[PDB]
Amino acid sequence: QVQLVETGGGLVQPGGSLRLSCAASGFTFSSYAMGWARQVPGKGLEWVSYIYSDGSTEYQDSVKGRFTISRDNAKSTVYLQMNSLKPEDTAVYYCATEGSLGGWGRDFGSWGQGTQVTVSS
Amino acid sequence: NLCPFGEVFNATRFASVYAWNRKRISNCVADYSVLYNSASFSTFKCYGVSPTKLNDLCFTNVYADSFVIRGDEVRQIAPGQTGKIADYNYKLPDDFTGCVIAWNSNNLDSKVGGNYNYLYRLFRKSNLKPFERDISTEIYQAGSTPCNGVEGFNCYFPLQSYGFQPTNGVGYQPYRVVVLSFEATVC
Amino acid sequence: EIVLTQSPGTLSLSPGERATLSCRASQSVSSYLAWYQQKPGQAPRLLIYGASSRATGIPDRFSGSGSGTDFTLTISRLEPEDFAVYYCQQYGSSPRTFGQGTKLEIKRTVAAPSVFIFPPSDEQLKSGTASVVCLLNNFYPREAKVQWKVDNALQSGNSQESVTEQDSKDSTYSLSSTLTLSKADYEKHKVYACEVTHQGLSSPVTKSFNRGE
Amino acid sequence: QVQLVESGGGLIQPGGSLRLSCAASGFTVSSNYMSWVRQAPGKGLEWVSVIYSGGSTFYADSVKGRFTISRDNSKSTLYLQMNSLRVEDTAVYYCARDFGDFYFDYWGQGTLVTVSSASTKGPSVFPLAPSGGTAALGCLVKDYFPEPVTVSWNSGALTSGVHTFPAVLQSSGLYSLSSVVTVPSSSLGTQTYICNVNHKPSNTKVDKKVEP
Ligand SMILES: *[C@@H]1O[C@H](CO)[C@@H](O)[C@H](O)[C@H]1NC(C)=O
Repeated sequence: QVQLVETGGGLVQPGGSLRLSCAASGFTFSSYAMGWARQVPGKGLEWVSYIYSDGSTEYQDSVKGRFTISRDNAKSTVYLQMNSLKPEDTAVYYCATEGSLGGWGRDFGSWGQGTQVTVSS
Repeated sequence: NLCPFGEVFNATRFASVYAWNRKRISNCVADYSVLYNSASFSTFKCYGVSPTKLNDLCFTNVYADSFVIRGDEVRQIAPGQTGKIADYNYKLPDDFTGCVIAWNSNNLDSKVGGNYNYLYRLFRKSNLKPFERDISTEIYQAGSTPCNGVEGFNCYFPLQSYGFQPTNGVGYQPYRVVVLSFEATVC
Repeated sequence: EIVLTQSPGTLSLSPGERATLSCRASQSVSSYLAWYQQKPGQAPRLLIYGASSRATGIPDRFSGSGSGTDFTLTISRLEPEDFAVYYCQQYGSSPRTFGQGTKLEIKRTVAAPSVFIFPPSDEQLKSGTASVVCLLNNFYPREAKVQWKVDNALQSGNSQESVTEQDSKDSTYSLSSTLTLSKADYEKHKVYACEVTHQGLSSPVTKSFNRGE
Repeated sequence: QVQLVESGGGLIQPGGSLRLSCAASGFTVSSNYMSWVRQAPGKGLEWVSVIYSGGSTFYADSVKGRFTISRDNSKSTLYLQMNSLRVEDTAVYYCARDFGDFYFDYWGQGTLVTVSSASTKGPSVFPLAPSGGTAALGCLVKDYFPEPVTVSWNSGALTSGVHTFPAVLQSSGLYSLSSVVTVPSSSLGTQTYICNVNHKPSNTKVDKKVEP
């Protein structure tokens, strides 16, 4: 039904940047909020950035200033600009949507397959 | 007196959905902005109030319900939803005022062979009312003949077990959930 | 949307042998996989659930194996009724989706088709339309290429094929290709030909006729 | 035992409605999950609709907004109401007992639902006339609707070497079919070959002699 495809992951050397994109499907992307999270292998899944339909954003403190979440409703797409990457930031990054429409705050309701980002040496 | 949220969120054992846990919160002060900034809380969404204005309010009585579902079932823990979890395990009312909080717990609650300690109710003749806890283990009578405590044809165990392996997709992974219900006890 | 890719599409075996059908998922469905049998003209029948668990009343020789994204159904000694279509189905993620099927087909020696060509009947030509028919009789394996040539123009996009089910006695197939066209277009050309390519034929066989003979 | 008998299928036009029902014996309809699963001609299986023991209903996206699943425990019946129907929806619809929205342990027999804009038309029969060691002859049953038609040779006497191909659905919206039979060559002037075509929905009966 709802389908979210992430691409853009790959190899970066420390300091480099990376633009992640996620394509949405199966719902009025205009009305739902969007999010980006990441899982470290063996560590709990953690959220990094959130964007509302109103364009209001949240950034989690461990990625503050360096990441930038944005959206293009025209193309049902969300973006995550990762500047100043570190080996702490290597993980599988996931894109997500609200589960339902009511309420106030972060809601990671439906998940993508995920794309791997790896910071090199 | 600071409020015992660490006792709730950071507890060692978590209940299964069908037998969800419910702890009272009273006569305390709590900082919700620290919580809201946790990297763990993929879901932290409130109804009636907004997470931003939680510190400026107070509530007559607060309840913290807690349990473990799987990631793609977290969307059922919300007003007006339907599904196995919302229908037969944990039900929020349509006029719910409170907050739903969920974090991924793949490392604590999964197990390579499968973690079968977490259960949910599969079968029930009718839906749960809001904030109902059904813990019946009675064999489920799917046909006209009684089951007499023995599962078999048309006679099913009402509780099924999650697999919970860490290698499945994120929707299959275990998520811990805490539901704050707000009705002066906690400001 | 978990996609189930069943392989092979057709599986050709004899009674007594063992059959290995595979289903591959586009994402891990853990152990939430089931298998169904469908005999011709009947409804599907649940064979296996939870990847490995045999359904009530399913015989010994059906077994399920695998997990995550890789699954296998195995049939140890085929009785002749076991020759049907088999489906996999996942229930780990919604919506539930099925495989596209594997057909279990009786194997026999290669047999080359008998080719016949039939011109339109005068009765049908008076109707204002013309049907040319090409018949491939009693052949094996099923795979056959029929290719219509109208005055050596390789003709395309106006033919329909139809194939019989495998014969219960000699395990062959038969196939018909019908080339339909207006009486006017039919009268435009002279030589109508049917070219058949099959594994039992050293070289493609052509049957033709001249309009009006 | 468990039995599930579908009904309500038939022919229907694009944009039309149609109610399927499933009589269920051997279990409490209201206590179980139940689904509708359809199969298009020559294709695989597609899940259409489910209803939970508690009454929650869910729908495949291709049918959602147009199909409605319901049940009646007093009557032991499941129902599928199909509105705004399309050619796409042409399939055998199976009623199935659903083990907990996971898999289908008991299936019905199916009811066929064909969506066509065509109307009833009897076939025209034309001879496929013989022209190596054996000769082939036959009959071409063209432009008929609905399914089915039945073909015999010599009123049932000749059955050996007869192939009656499955019908083909052409652009027209009508069906076409062939029946052929192989005979020894020497038998062509010796023996009479009549094919007998029967299309009951138009009361069509045709005995056509086939000659070189
Ligand atoms: C939970 O435990 C972590 C790690 O021990 C700690 O950093 C965090 O502040 C605790 N949170 C609460 C609400 O007790």
